[PDB]
Amino acid sequence: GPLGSMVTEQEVDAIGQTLVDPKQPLQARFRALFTLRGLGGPGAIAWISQAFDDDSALLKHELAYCLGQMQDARAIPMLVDVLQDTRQEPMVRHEAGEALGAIGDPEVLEILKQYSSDPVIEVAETCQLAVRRLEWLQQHGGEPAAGPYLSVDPAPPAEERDVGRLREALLDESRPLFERYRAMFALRNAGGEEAALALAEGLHCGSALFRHEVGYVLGQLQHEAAVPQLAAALARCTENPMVRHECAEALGAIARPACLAALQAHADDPERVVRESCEVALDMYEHE
Ligand SMILES: [Fe+3]
Ligand SMILES: [Fe+3]
Ligand SMILES: [O-]
Repeated sequence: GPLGSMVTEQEVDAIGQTLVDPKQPLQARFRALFTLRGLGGPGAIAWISQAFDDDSALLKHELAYCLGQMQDARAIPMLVDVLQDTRQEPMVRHEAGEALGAIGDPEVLEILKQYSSDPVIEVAETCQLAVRRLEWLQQHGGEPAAGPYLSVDPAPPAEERDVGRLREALLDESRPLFERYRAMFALRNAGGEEAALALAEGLHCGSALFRHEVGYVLGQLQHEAAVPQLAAALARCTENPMVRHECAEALGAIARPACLAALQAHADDPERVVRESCEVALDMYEHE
């Protein structure tokens, strides 16, 4: 019928009002956000965009992640404003850069090349990878064939199928970051213990951005073999908060007993992004 489309706009607005309200608990705001991500459309994009001046760097970066995954060019202007705003935390600017790559519209290429030399290393590296992803999409005629995960990833998976050979490529500090990412995604897609353990060695590698991506794909894979390395990374008080957050969230996704102790122990960390990631990860441990 003709009313479903009116009712849906009513529901987007109700949900958006929850997301933008700083008095709602984080978990309720995340539930709103991920619902808007799925619903899509211009109303949803506008509500998501409104929350970019929240105090939570965790929430703000998830806004950007969602805009990227939605692959709707209507988001580009806001994502550009976030990437260029030097008062935004590195992880929020990184997530906006990445999201510009995820949308796959090559109108953003000049801005991404510009921010490829940003003085914030996480931002620079993100944009370098985003440019490589856009150049790959141009060369291959569009997105890679659908893989086992529904996410829009920052690189397409490597062709190499041998887990050992993939591990070597992952851990080789002399290879360009995009090629290492391709190996990372091919390991995730291979799945299983050997791949989980190869990935987990990436938590002891050089770039912060790289180590957070390893955390993310270990949370996607949900293999318990990664737990001790994830927990160890989370426990590093000198580690980049972006990496600690991603490892907390991965622990929440895996949801085994050894994950609980780690997440509980850092629920009161001094780093807000770490506390908040544990808060959401502990809820996930709940529902699993
Ligand atoms: Fe990120
Ligand atoms: Fe993140
Ligand atoms: O992130």
